[PDB]
Amino acid sequence: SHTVKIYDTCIGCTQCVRACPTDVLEMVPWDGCKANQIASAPRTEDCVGCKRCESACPTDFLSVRVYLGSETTRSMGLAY
Amino acid sequence: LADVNLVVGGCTVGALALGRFVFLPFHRASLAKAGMPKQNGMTHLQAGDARAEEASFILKTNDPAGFTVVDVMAWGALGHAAAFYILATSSLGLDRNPF
Amino acid sequence: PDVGPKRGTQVRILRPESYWFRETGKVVSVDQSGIRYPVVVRFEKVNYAGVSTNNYALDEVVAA
Amino acid sequence: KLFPKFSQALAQDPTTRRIWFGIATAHDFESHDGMTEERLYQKIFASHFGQLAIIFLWTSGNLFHVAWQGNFEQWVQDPLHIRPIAHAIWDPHFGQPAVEAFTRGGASGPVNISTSGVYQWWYTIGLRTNQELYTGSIFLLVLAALFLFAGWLHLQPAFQPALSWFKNAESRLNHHLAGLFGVSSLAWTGHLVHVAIPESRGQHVGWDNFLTVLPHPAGLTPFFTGNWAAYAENPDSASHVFNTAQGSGTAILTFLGGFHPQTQSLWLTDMAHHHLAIAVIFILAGHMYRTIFGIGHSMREILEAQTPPSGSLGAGHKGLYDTVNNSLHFQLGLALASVGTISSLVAQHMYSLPPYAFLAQDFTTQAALYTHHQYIAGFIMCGAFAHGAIFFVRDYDPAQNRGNVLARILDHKEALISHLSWASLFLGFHTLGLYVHNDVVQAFGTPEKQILIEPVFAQWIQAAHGKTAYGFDFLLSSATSAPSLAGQALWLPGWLQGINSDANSLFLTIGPGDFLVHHAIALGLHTTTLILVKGALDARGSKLMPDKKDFGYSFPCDGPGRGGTCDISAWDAFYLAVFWMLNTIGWVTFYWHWKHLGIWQGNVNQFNESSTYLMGWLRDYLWLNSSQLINGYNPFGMNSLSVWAWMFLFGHLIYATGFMFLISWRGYWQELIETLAWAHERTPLANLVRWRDKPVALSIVQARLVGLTHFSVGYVLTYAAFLIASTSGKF
Amino acid sequence: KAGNWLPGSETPAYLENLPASYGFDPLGLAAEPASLARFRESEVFHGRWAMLGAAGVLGVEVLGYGNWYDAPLPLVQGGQATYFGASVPFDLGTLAAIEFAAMAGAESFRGAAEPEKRVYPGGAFDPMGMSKGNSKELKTKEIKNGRLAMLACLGFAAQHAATGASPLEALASHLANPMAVNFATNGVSLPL
Amino acid sequence: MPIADYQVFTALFLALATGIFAVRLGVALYK
Amino acid sequence: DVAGLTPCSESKAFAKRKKNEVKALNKRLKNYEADSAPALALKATIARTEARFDKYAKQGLLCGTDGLPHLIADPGLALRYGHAGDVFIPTIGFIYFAGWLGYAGSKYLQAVAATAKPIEKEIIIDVPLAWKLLWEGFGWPLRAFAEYKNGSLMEDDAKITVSPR
Amino acid sequence: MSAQFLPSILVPLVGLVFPAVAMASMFLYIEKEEI
Ligand code: CLA
Ligand code: CLA
Ligand code: CLA
Ligand code: CLA
Ligand code: CLA
Ligand code: CLA
Ligand code: CLA
Ligand SMILES: CC1=C(/C=C/C(C)=C/C=C/C(C)=C/C=C/C=C(C)/C=C/C=C(C)/C=C/C2=C(C)CCCC2(C)C)C(C)(C)CCC1
Ligand code: SF4
Repeated sequence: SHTVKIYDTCIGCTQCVRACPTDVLEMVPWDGCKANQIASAPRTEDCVGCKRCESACPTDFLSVRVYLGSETTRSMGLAY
Repeated sequence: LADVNLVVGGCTVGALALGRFVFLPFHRASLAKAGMPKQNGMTHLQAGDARAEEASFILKTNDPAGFTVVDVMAWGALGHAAAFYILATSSLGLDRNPF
Repeated sequence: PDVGPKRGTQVRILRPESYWFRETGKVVSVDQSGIRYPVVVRFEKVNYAGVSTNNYALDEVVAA
Repeated sequence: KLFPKFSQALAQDPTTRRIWFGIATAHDFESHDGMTEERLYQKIFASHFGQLAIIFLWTSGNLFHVAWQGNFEQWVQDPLHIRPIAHAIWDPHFGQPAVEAFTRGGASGPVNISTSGVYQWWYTIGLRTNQELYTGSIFLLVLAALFLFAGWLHLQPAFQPALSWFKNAESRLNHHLAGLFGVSSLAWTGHLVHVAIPESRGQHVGWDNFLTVLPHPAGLTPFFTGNWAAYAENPDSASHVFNTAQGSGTAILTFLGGFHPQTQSLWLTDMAHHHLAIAVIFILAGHMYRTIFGIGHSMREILEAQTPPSGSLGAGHKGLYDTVNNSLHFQLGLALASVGTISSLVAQHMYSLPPYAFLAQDFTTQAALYTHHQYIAGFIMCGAFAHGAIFFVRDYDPAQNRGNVLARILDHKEALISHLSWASLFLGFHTLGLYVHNDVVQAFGTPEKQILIEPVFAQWIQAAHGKTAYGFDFLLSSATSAPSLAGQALWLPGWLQGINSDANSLFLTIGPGDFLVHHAIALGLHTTTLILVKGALDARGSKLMPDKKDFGYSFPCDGPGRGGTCDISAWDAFYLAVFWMLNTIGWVTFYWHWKHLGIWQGNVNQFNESSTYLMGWLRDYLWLNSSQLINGYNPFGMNSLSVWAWMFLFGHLIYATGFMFLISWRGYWQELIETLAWAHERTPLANLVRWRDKPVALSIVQARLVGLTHFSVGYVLTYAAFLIASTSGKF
Repeated sequence: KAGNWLPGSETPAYLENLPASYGFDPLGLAAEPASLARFRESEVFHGRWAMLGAAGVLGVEVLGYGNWYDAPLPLVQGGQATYFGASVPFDLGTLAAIEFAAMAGAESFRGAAEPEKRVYPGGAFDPMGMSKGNSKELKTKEIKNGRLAMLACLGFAAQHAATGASPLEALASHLANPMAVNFATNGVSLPL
Repeated sequence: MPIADYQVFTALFLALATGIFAVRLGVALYK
Repeated sequence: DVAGLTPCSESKAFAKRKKNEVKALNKRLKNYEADSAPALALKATIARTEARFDKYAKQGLLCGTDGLPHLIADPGLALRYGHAGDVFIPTIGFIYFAGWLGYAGSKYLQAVAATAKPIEKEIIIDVPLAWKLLWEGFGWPLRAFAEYKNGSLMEDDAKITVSPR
Repeated sequence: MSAQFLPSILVPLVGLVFPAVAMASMFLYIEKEEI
């Protein structure tokens, strides 16, 4: 239950969506960049908070931005 | 150290006359510039502190120059403080002079 | 006609949230399509992520 | 799973975190769900009532225990040859030898010897018997009950005050300056004159006969006739015996200065006159602001006119009134800064100018009181800066505070941080370098190659106060100068007599060792301030995290990206600065303790020669003075200092434990706990018991808090044990 | 302007139309208009008070009635200060009170007036009708004499605080042998 | 003259009453 | 005397310390043939100690209650008492040498910044250029004051990057 | 001192009875599930 947002500085490089290990980020058609694609975070219920997505964004400042918040079993990464 | 009566009475009457005749224009000008205190742009009364409502016995007086009773009390307090400074200091008999 | 700064000129960054705020960089291209940020600027010095190329708009890329 | 009633986010947590964070966020009302400004202010007001009830109950408990289990009546007769008793000990683990070893100050059973100095205070203010202590305890118990009832009363919608009542700052300042400060000290003067002064001269004045005793033989006529000097006619003789009537005198408002020869404390008439002057001044100051009577000041207009021309300050203080008034963390930081600095003031004055009878005579009490108030002040200063950081993260509005001194000081924060960095680097480099140089040249058997700078500036200031030891002959040390001629008939006789005598702590002599230690103190203050100021200013955002205010005051990190962002929040700046505050206050207390331990034994030379190199500190202070402390219990028995030896090792254990949380981080522990969870769900006879909360390792910020709390508690306990056992052992 | 205190130099532009202006403002204390207006009023009033003060300090000594420093001493440690050789039957308390009342009245009337009438109020303060015939020149003379008298009063204070003499006594002492009893010979002004 | 037993008992009883006031205020704050 | 400190050449404790330290070294001597390498080393050490104690007494350093030299860190109160070699003169000497090294480094940075690979000329120093600038750094007071009076020493903050407040 | 028996009763109350009861009540309340 972390709040993942994607801002318009995105250039659609697909790095953030290959980085994510839990499939929270996705590519959708867009038009505000040359690649004509932007990222989106529909499955944000699955966000663990690893910030691998945020560590792969080349834009300055970062386009994918994670805000850790409420903790659930999915967010806390509990196998037991 | 010569008559509490004369010094305190003369000092208080002089201070009253000095705050009614001499310092009153500047006092009123500064009071008009300052005005009632405001929080976030509104007086404490508008914000909801109905105890910050201005006392009614000062808004309208009968002194032709607007000298209210609270002004009288402030100026009399200053006069008594100065008079008792005079008394208590003249009562001492020690060399404070740095010479 | 061509829009924005010329290719190869030096510009001063004016985005307050950028690593190179108030520092100079050379334009390597300006896209003409209609992107929000078409100006592409190259700096000598890298940022914390190790990159040196960034895209800026046109109101925040004062030349010279 | 509904314990955190105030936080729905934490209630739904399926783990043990819900408990931990559910405790640590119980008082942050602004973060609670469904919270309005009105409700916040009302809840805060009631919490303050609860706090005063706690304080009154604590002081009533002290009084009751001294009256019940203490030897106050015995201590009054022989204030110098009796050890004040705190409370009795009832512990069923004690062996017989410990019961033997803890029966001390004449009591029938094992007891604790008080190091709080409350005996001296109550003795000085007029309390002589235990019935008076019991009466005070009962009165304070009732008073705490009354404050509790008021706190409940004002939580009620019939009596709940509106929010605009709380923000009324002019009326609150008027009443706190004139009423809470002025009239309270006026009444303290009334007590001193009516009770403490006559009880200091053998006469008994109590509730029974205070209306039949004249505090002055010509009562109230000099006061109303202006003949005020008649209240300082014959003061206390230099041969006065406290508590008795041997050369007592009739003056009630004297201004002698200096010390009482027997008690080695301030004259009581001096303090009575002090509080009279303070009362008059504070009442006058309390008539400054405007309420509802059409006179006074509007603080907003004062702030709006403190804008210098030429625009050196920018918009001046435009918008500071609303900024302070609206933000409760700004007010809390200001109050904490003031209270902490005043705690340091209390510590620094009460040893050089002891105010209580037969204080300073007792040595463990002096050290205990000084170290206590110094540590309290250090913690309060860290809190003031933490709440400044919280103000910036939470309640700072750039649009309202645009162009005022707050915006201008945020504008050039890099200058501030870089110059604090330079000052701290300089002080550290050079103080360490001089210490190491002295230490090496001493190690090679040539102590004459030592760099021993003389503190000529501090020695010069000491000489300006009348200390005729450095031959400066400057201001008050020149019996011919204007300040000397002015005070030579009022206060200067006693003051100069006290300052020029080496029998007290009033302005100790200082050499090169004092120079080195003061520069160590300067390094500590500057580095602690660097950490705190940097974390307060670099709290709305850095170059590394330009949107930090979007995350709040406390958060773990920002992932391992951009090189790594551990300890990036402002809370982590407070965390890192707590260590430096501990270290700096430790230096201050080490310096004070060694200086005075040399003073009290007459051996000033040990400090004056051994304090210029660090092995002198390690050997002639820590190692030498720890002999009696660590010998409290040993295979040959134990003595009264066994409790302090156990506490010494206990503090060592706590501090060493805190390193575990400080060094190891959440990630080894999570896997370890998770293997343990596999072990428990999976073993016979224990599958019948399952956890209601999923056991998870402590969070990152929580673990930092836990390690820091252990560190601080261990630090405090270890030094307190060493101090008490090293001072009470020798004296 | 007429003058330039540092001949080869450039003067601030806000100091031109003012009477007795020399461009003397190396600290930029008049960079703002309202500040400069207040400073101009204060300079003129200070000049007047210091002319009166310097005239008094010189005229109590040239007339022969003690120096300015020892004039208030007799009022303390005794009483009845002397004027022209006479003796006022007033103590320090009544002197302070009467001065406070009179000065309060006078300077409260002055302070409540218009900006220009706070510094150059002819009216009844120019009985000899001299403000006419272009007072600009007269204002310059007043300002320059005031500057000289202000510097003289500060000189009285400092010379008495350093050598402990009296104005005419210091004058005579310096005149007797200037090359060896100037300010460079006392042990105060020069820390040598 | 040490304080008598009845004084100790009166003090303890009044402390119990004060504790009752305290618990009332505490539950008011929890609300 | 400047603050209750008698000159070490007068202080009895200073001479007593001299005596005791020399006596310790003599006791160490009384174990070797006065012609062996250890004996020569001990004799040289004693000569060095005596020279140091005489040198300190000659220069008029101030000794305290104990026999240890003290220093004065106030210009004026050290210049009118003949003790400017304690802190003021070494202050000048340091400030000069520190400024020399700092100015040499600063000018080397500004000289290699305007090259092809400035990040390369910091890990592989150009020794002739470094040595030339190290020689030019000796006049650093002159050149630095020239650049301050010129305004070319410093940079206006409108061009230095800052954090987002 | 007076009432020598009183500590022997009050100390176990506050160091054993009160802590156990308070901890039991607190652990029941934090797990009350519906307050
Ligand atoms: C005469 C009127 C009056 C008085 C007496 C008080 C008194 C008090 N108010 Mg209050 N208040 C008032 C008017 C008044 N108020 C008005 C008109 C308003 C509306 C504008 C408010 C609004 C208000 C609020 C919102 C709050 C208070 C609070 C408090 C309490 C302050 C906390 C405290 O006890 O520390 C006491 C402080 C001192 C005694 C001064 C200490 C001086 C320094 C720190 C130390 C110096 C002393 C000395 C060196 C120490 C040596 C002693 C040692 C030997 C033991 C206090 C009892 C707070 C509170 O606690 O809630 C109950 C609080 O929240 N007031
Ligand atoms: C607020 C503290 C306080 C209180 C409650 C008292 C109370 C008392 N004093 Mg005392 N006193 C005090 C402070 C105080 N005093 C101080 C600070 C000093 C000087 C250091 C003295 C010196 C003193 C002397 C020398 C004598 C007393 C005496 C007395 C008793 C006779 C009543 C009286 O004085 O005549 C009545 C008072 C008046 C007619 C005028 C007083 C009104 C004043 C000027 C203004 C009141 C405003 C004030 C700020 C209100 C504060 C509120 C506060 C009381 C809660 C009385 C029980 C006399 C006595 O008989 O001993 C038993 C006695 O001779 N006092
Ligand atoms: C008038 C004093 C005062 C007040 C009213 C507040 C009020 C507040 N502070 Mg604060 N603070 C203060 C002083 C004060 N502080 C000081 C002096 C410091 C320096 C240490 C701090 C540092 C500080 C920080 C870093 C933070 C706050 C926060 C807060 C807010 C929430 C508090 C909370 O989370 O509760 C919870 C209370 C606890 C978790 C208690 C923790 C346990 C303590 C620290 C140690 C226990 C060990 C124990 C003593 C050992 C027993 C001894 C024995 C074994 C030997 C709150 C509005 C928080 C905040 O504002 O959120 C942004 C925040 O993060 N404060
Ligand atoms: C003995 C332990 C220790 C020491 C020596 C220091 C020293 C220092 N701390 Mg630190 N600190 C410590 C513990 C320590 N800390 C702990 C436990 C914490 C909690 C985590 C902190 C948290 C902390 C913070 C948050 C900050 C500091 C800062 C600083 C620097 C302050 C500036 C200064 O004083 O300049 C003096 C310099 C010295 C004393 C270093 C000595 C110089 C060396 C020894 C000379 C080199 C000789 C030789 C060539 C060495 C190499 C030989 C080898 C390679 C063979 C300083 C270097 C502040 C800072 O960064 O400064 C701007 C900073 O903000 N500290
Ligand atoms: C004095 C400081 C201290 C202490 C007490 C501990 C203690 C412990 N560490 Mg630790 N550690 C420390 C410092 C310390 N460490 C530091 C500085 C680091 C950084 C390198 C680490 C890094 C570290 C790692 C990586 C690991 C540990 C582990 C452990 C646990 C191993 C289990 C054990 O030892 O058996 C028993 C525990 C004790 C003997 C502790 C003392 C308790 C007393 C003797 C008995 C308890 C009864 C008590 C007194 C009664 C309760 C009182 C009541 C009021 C509650 C243990 C609790 C390991 C672990 O988690 O388990 C395998 C683990 O892998 N530590
Ligand atoms: C020639 C290079 C150079 C220069 C001109 C400066 C200049 C400055 N530094 Mg800096 N610094 C340097 C190198 C340099 N530094 C290096 C290599 C480091 C990494 C250790 C630092 C780390 C550093 C810190 C942490 C701080 C400064 C600060 C400062 C300022 C305060 C002055 C000071 O005492 O700093 C102190 C100097 C040091 C701590 C170390 C100096 C390093 C050596 C001695 C110099 C390097 C010379 C170079 C290797 C030789 C090249 C010669 C050429 C011929 C090849 C100042 C403007 C302070 C500041 O913030 O400004 C107020 C500050 O806190 N510096
Ligand atoms: C808050 C101050 C305070 C403190 C720290 C102590 C501490 C202590 N008391 Mg004591 N007590 C106090 C106030 C205090 N008391 C007051 C005001 C009274 C008057 C009624 C008493 C009457 C009293 C008696 C008769 C006895 C003790 C005893 C003891 C000792 C054992 C504790 C115990 O089991 O007794 C239990 C204590 C009580 C039953 C009543 C104390 C109630 C206080 C006010 C609690 C206040 C709560 C506190 C402020 C907030 C902390 C949070 C907490 C609720 C979790 C212990 C050292 C016993 C002893 O002598 O041991 C040898 C003993 O028999 N006390
Ligand atoms: C962060 C922050 C904050 C906080 C801050 C702080 C905490 C501060 C502080 C600080 C401090 C804590 C300070 C202190 C101070 C003090 C001072 C500065 C002083 C002084 C004094 C003087 C000057 C003196 C004088 C004198 C002398 C010399 C001696 C004798 C007497 C006399 C008086 C004469 C706030 C929120 C607010 C804001 C924002 C953020
Ligand atoms: S190590 Fe811990 S604190 Fe550091 S970046 Fe990784 S998760 Fe954050």
